[PDB]
Amino acid sequence: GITGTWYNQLGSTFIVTAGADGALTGTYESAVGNAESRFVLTGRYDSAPATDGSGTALGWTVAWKNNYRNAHSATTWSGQYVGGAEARINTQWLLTSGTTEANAWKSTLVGHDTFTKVKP
Amino acid sequence: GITGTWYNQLGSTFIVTAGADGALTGTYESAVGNAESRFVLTGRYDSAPATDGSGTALGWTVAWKNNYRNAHSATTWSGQYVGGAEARINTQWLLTSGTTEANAWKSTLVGHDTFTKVKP
Amino acid sequence: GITGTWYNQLGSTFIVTAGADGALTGTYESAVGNAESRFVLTGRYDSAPATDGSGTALGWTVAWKNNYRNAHSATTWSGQYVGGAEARINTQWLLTSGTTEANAWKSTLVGHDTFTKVKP
Amino acid sequence: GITGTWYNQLGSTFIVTAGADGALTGTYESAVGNAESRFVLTGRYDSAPATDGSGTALGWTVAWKNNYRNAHSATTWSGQYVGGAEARINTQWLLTSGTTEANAWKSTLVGHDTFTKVKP
Ligand SMILES: [Cl-]
Ligand SMILES: [Cl-]
Ligand SMILES: [Cl-]
Ligand SMILES: [Cl-]
Repeated sequence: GITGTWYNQLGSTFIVTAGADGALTGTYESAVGNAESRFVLTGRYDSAPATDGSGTALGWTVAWKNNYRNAHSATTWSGQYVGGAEARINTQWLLTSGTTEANAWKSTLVGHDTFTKVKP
Repeated sequence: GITGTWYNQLGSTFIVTAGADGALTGTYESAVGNAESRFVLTGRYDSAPATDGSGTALGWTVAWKNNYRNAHSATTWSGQYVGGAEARINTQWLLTSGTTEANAWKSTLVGHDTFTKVKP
Repeated sequence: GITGTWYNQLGSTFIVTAGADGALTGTYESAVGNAESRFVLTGRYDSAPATDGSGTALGWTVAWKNNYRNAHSATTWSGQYVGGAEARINTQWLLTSGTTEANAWKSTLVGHDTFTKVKP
Repeated sequence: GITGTWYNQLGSTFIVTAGADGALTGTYESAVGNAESRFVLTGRYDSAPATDGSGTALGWTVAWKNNYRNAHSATTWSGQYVGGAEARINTQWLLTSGTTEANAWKSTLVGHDTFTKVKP
């Protein structure tokens, strides 16, 4: 249920393959339709989730370096997949930039993204 | 500078290899000296960081499933590596458990870890 | 624009007064229509926000103790008010429980709430 | 045990009064010894905590507006007080700036502070 394409509510999209034993691998495109905005992502998921209706825990990282861009930063998304009609991956994220020590206190942004199988 | 073993301040340790083009791969052991507490981790880092003194952005995920344990949960660490004498990886983390929809609001813990090359 | 009643998307509601010089005071009801679920809240807001279209920064705390309940915990909401038609207070929150030292690492939940002037 | 002066590990300090029924009121000084860096804070704490060794949950907000400064932003600290020799208030914080809608995704920084009764 995880393998495939997902869209957040703001114009990003990623493509992921969920390996049989817990690997996540794919590509994150921060601006739909812009190939210069595609970055590697890698992560993990629970490959034997509960069968009681609960979601499937997962996480992934994108370091914002590709051939076109280096933001000197990385985002991690932590969340759960919820299957069915209206499947979704509900996440909260942390975006850390490399900083000097004086600026470390402002290194890390927090937010949330809801991913769906259809565009907003 | 990232490749190798790191210890948080509370008794965990991980081992990571930083690939030339941004891959992080390794193992996270949640309780030092307990092999049943070793889990796969995967992530990304900025493989061309700034040279102005700033840290190197990175992130990784551990899904808490191995042959001995399934917590139906995953932690992502987001942070930066700071090299030199007293090298450290300073992070903030998100731990999401798979939940029912009614319990989703309590799915995700937040915290921080400081990793060093020597044990606390 | 802040003074008044707000509803999150999940069944809570609060009532706030925004004082002229930055005070927030009011009541948070975690379950709409249940008076046993009303708790004091107090906080602050920027009483001279930018006039360029940007939101108004604010935050508040509820300690989850009233005459009916003590969860030994407190939530802080940090966010911004955005006025107009479809006014909203967009927030992220931290819920810390009192814990033993051994359990401190799991003391704090994170999430988000969007408040509107009309019920979901 | 909460009433009094506390210092984070980076050069801030605040002064708080813990009211008998859960109020926190005081002043936060972001740069020790600089009176232009003093801002109102208000919050809540659990005024009947557990007696089993667990910490006392609390939170507070500072909106970063005073007579000298307006950063158009507010920080909330969520945490717990732990008494005894080496008393501490262990916190995680969210700092939200007022932003345009386009920039909302980058509105909120996250971090942590440990407060002690003695300066670092
Ligand atoms: Cl796999
Ligand atoms: Cl690589
Ligand atoms: Cl006021
Ligand atoms: Cl009081």
